[PDB]
Amino acid sequence: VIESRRYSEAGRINRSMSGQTDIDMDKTKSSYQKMVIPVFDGAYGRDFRD
Amino acid sequence: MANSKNSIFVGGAGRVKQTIEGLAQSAFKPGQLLARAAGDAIDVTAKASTTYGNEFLICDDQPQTLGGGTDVAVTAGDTVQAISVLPGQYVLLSFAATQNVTTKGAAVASNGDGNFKLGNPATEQTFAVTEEIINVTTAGTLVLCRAI
Repeated sequence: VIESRRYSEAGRINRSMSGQTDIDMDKTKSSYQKMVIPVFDGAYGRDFRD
Repeated sequence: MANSKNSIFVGGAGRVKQTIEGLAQSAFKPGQLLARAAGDAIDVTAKASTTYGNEFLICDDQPQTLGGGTDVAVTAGDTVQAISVLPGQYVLLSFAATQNVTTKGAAVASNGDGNFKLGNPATEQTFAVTEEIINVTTAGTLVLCRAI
């Protein structure tokens, strides 16, 4: 099983003219989505006298 | 004058201020009590004196490079840079008329017109605490107060 991660989008912004308006923070969450790896095979063969 | 009063935020050498931008509605003077309204506009408070829950929001002086001082009124309909006061800072408020400050440490209430006054701390919200012994007679004088 090959579980892969898929994070989200983030970010709160704020506009200002003086620029000092307590810049404010964020982060990203996560969740996982999984697949599977099976095995395929095949063979062939003849006899000895042939 | 040994007590120069040409900056409305004098509250320590390591404490930075918290700024709340917004639009104007009138032409108020720096050092008065404000209140944000609908849209994104600020003006004078015009609430009652006996109402709690108000935020400590005073009008900072405008920048030097925009024609701003401690007595120059703001231009209407523009961006007014204000100050939200944290507890434990000194700021220059603006009192009303006919009240003398005798003791350092009295309670600073809020008048309904956007100025401050010495009120009884049992029926009004106490904003700050006096820090200068002067007597004022003209409405609009700057008195140092600590915001706790």
